Amino acid sequence: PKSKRARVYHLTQVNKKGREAKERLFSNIRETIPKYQHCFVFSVDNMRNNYLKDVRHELNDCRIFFGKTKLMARALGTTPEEEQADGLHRLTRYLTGTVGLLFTNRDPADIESYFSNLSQVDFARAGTVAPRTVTVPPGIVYSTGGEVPPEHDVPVSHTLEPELRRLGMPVRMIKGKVCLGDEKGEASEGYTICKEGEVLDSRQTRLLKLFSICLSEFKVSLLGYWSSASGEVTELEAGKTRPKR
Amino acid sequence: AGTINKPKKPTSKRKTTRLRAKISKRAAEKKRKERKLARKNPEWRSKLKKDPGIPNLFPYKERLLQQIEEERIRRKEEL
Amino acid sequence: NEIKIIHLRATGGEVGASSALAPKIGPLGLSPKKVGEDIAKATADWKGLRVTVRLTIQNRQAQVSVVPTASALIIRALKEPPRDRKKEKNIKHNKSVSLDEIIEIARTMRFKSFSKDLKGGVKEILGTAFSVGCQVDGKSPKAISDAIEAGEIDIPDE
Amino acid sequence: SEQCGFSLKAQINLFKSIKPLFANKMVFIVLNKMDIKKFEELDPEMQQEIN
Amino acid sequence: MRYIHSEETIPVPENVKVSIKSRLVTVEGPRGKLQKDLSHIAVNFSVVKKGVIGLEIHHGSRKDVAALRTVRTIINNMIIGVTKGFKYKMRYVYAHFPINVNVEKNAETGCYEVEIRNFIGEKIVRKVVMAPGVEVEISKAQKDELILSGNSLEAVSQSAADIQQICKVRNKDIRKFLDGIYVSEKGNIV
Amino acid sequence: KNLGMRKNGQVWLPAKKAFRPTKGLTSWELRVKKRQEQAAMK
Amino acid sequence: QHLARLPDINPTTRTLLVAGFPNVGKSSFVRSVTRADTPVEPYAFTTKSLF
Amino acid sequence: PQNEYIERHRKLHGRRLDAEERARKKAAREGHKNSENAQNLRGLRAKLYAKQRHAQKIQMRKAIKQHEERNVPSDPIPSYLLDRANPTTAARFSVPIPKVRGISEEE
Amino acid sequence: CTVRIWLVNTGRTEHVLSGHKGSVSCVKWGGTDLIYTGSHDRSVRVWDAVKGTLVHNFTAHGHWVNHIALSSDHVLRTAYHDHTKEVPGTEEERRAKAKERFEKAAKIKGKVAERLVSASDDFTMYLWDPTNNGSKPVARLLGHQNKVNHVQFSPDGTLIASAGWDNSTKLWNARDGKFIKNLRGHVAPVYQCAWSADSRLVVTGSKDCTLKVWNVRTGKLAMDLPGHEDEVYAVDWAADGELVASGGKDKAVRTWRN
Amino acid sequence: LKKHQAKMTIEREPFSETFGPKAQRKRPKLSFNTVDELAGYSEQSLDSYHARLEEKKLL
RNA sequence: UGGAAGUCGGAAUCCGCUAAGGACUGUGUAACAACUCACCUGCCGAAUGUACUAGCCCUGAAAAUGGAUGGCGCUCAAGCGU
Ligand SMILES: [Mg+2]
Repeated sequence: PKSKRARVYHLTQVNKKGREAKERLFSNIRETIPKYQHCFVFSVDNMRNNYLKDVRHELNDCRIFFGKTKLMARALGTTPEEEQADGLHRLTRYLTGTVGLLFTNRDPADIESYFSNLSQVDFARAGTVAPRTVTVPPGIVYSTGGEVPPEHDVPVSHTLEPELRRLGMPVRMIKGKVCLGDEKGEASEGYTICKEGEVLDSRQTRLLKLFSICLSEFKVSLLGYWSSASGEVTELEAGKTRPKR
Repeated sequence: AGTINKPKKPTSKRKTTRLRAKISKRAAEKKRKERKLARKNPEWRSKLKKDPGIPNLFPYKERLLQQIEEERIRRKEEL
Repeated sequence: NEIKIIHLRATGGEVGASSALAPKIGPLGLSPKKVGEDIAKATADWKGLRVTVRLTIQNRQAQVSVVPTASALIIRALKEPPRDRKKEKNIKHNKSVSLDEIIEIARTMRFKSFSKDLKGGVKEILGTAFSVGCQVDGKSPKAISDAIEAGEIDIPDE
Repeated sequence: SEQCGFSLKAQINLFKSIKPLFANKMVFIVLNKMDIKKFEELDPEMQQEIN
Repeated sequence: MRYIHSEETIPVPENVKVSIKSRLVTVEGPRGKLQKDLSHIAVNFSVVKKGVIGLEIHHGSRKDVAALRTVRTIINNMIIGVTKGFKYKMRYVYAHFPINVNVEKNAETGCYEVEIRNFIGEKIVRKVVMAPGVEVEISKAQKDELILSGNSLEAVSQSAADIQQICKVRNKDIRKFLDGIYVSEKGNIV
Repeated sequence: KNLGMRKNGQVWLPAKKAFRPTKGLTSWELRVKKRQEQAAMK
Repeated sequence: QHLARLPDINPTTRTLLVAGFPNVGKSSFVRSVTRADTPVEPYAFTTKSLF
Repeated sequence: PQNEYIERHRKLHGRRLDAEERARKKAAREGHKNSENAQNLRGLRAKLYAKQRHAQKIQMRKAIKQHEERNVPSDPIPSYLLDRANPTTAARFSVPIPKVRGISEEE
Repeated sequence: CTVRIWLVNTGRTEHVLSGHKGSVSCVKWGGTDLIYTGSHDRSVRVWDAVKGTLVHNFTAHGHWVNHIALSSDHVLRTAYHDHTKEVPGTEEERRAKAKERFEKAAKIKGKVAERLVSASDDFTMYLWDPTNNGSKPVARLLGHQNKVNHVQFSPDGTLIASAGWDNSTKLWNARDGKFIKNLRGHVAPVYQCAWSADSRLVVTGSKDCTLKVWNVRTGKLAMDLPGHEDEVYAVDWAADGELVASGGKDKAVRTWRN
Repeated sequence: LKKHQAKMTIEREPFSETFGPKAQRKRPKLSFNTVDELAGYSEQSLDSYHARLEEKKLL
């Protein structure tokens, strides 16, 4: 096969991880297992998940693992022969999709209360349902796209105009300002980014993120926890509903 | 290029006797010169060439290595 | 009654830090002379050092504060001789600072640190000091960081 | 109005320093930004210095 | 290496009729009817499943096996054209001289015709004739926009390319003279 | 409908699969066994 | 390239030379009185060449 | 126009609406174009192209080797001779060239 | 680009002098506890060494500063040791003898004023009096046709000797910096020069494998010293004038006597 | 000195650090130190420019 | 440095949180912002990637009247290897 795509060589500092990262994750989980009384499994599905840094900073006494799902499952032990502790294989059935492990010494009611009172407004990802209709008004395009009043808003940067055109907004540059149609807002209707009830695609979510419009929330759903003293797993509300494997 | 619509002068593949004889003489002179240079060559050469070995995709390379171990052990026991 | 927060970089003991600040605080109704005077009064502790100044603006008056940064704290703890900024340039911070002072700087910077403990905080301060170019205890901050990992040096907890 | 980021004293000192270049020439000091601050609103000793 | 058997599958929607005879593929749907002659490519067509068309190559080389993906994509594009259609939105922009675009339909030939005037003040009238089956309309929602819609993706995209290439700026700095008609959006009618 | 964006803008293009004309000749478990045997041989 | 983009200044003609500190309205005055396209921005040293 | 007027025009009005995608498509076509140039150029132009491509390949391989090996004077001279451009500096009374080609008197 | 001050007893750095943009090629320590540095950034700097602070910065040279020399280096090298071959009994008497030798060598018009000559790669020297003239040089020493490698005051402070890459050693007045005479005879660039204790003779060691002893009052080649098989890198004359030591690329020390 | 001034200036400042996209030159080289010296220098320069002009006109 | 916040430069290039993220790969700003790459996670699904070697093919330099595998012509050959 002489006709082939030429692989780019990256002259960058960070290399691929490989098997040693998997072994390090194995060792970290197997060394944090005996130190903690409870192990929660939590799910964050179709979310940006950059607030897990804030979650880790708030729960400084706890250990949070957010690695590969199958790697964490093999670290815990899928079968009772290979499990590290008594009953962790009963916890491994929750590990499907985007999951995380939470080793803690706090009270389970305290953990549930914290993750029930945790509230955060986050940008929507593709596939979510739009809660409301967003429309950029005609005229000068501002930074927020009409969410705040234009008197309190600032004009959008002129470097975003090719990106808006690529994402589908029919904007144009007038004397250094990005405008939708005419500078006086004539001969052009407003641009509807999304409609209510419409499943958002990545183009629409990128437009909403560039206009700083948040249409989702960051929720951490606890599926179930394992106690070292009892040796059994307790099923929670999201655990009874979510599929298992 | 506009080769199809306006081709240029063809390149003849028909040889001439003079060029054939000259090429044969130069080939003979070159092989004699290579023999002389190989004789006079001061480049180091090993007594035993580097053998490439057994290919990895040969499915019985493991059994060949077993046979080599067994033969060397038998030769050491006999000697 | 809206509160606005403006972060800028200023040199201690200089009034000219308002030169790049006046075009944006002018429409806000702030007097650049008194803003620079307040900035100099807040940064009189930090003479000759590039520090971060926070301005809190509400009802057209500004309250000044100095946000502590690891680089400024390390350079202040180096205790270099006083110098003229305009005449003496291309200096190097090559003096020595003690590990106890490093731990105190880490305790000061704990409000910004995301690390779990003072060991990680002291290691961050040691990395910042290594970037600055100074020595710790007459040795390299990288070497002392490696010693803290290997366990020869004990960092107190809290 | 000193919204340029530089003091009126600094502006007058710059004018006095570059005054020797203005020999055999025609000098007009234009006070700009009169919509912000008028000349009558100044300190009278500033006004005396400009005068 | 000659591969003994290779195959591809094309699903067909419920409201779509496909008829293949002598590698002449006819696809009919709600929006119309399209034809394509694929007799230049060696392929065996079959009905492997209800609503699935199978494409087979026997004792073919890597090139012959790879051609089946192109055949699959071509037939899928015909199916998408007769089901949802194809739509290209173009924008014309100008600095000083406003570009005048007039769209008419020739009654004798049945094709649309686009006339472009005042391109950078030029006195010539540019005339571009669309492929049959392609409709051009001046948009009313947006400013200075044409919409080209049809069932044939190749015809729609080629008509857009002809309109784009007829307004070429010559012997001027293209960093400074930004005038022209460009394809701004590609998608489906439905 | 498709949620991701295609780089060249041809949104009608189907979700293509990898061009593997030799797909299906050998199974995964047999290849794992051959991996183990080749590692031991090496 | 810089010489090709240099402006043409006649040194022996009628000339109004505008000078001062940054951010005092020099480019605004020149834009008001002439047709020259010099930028007006609130930061210092917006104008980095002779216009 | 004066000073950086093309940059000012790019700030005020942008570029052509198809410039980014056409540049991306041309950069994507560079591989086919380079293969076509390698297989279709003729004569001295082809020879210079092949030599200059050989030089590019050698330089690229050196750069890749240096990026792999990122994670791993000779003669004693005094202080006043340091940081200067110094030479590398590497019975039978025979000359270096004992025998050359003889020249006949008609030559 | 730094100069570090060490305490010898503890090995600890007391001050770091930084501010140079190039390598600091030469450092001297005067008797007023001022440290003089010359660097490859075309600069000669004076520092107060008690405070570790920059007092003066001269940027008159056009290329690398190769060497600097003080008017009192001969007595600062030897302290209280002199021709009497006897030392004072106590440390206070030794320090007083060293201070009075330094003051006698450094008096200019009745006051102690150290003079500094800087030899650079811009084919020139500069003469500085920071006490009386400050940042204005006393004179610019011109006349070398190539880079000047070494420069040295005479022990009596009346003459300045400079060795150049133009195969020559030149003599200058140490007061006003005017050119006096040229010592010609080397055929390769002259690397080092050294004065005798009585300021009659200067020995120059060059790249041409030789040392040459010059009588400066007659301006003539007094003695020629061949014997080195390669280039000469270091030349010293003893403080009592008994011996001359030379060393270089031939890996052997050569001591020369009368 | 004249045979080496050009090489000396190039060694002191290379061409790429003087003008171009990667230039680091911030302070120019001036034949005057003060404003009074600049005024006198400009007057002498105008006189010399004029005198060269009449000499070229006469030639 | 007038300004320089990874991205005009010079030199250093460490630590935390880590699943992983360079004292930064490019676009960008006056400077910021913003975007992007390295790296990581989720979806999918079974074979791939790099570098060399051997065959055949193209290029690897050509002038001047119109012409030559001997000519027609030949393409799973009427070419090449056995
Ligand atoms: Mg301005």
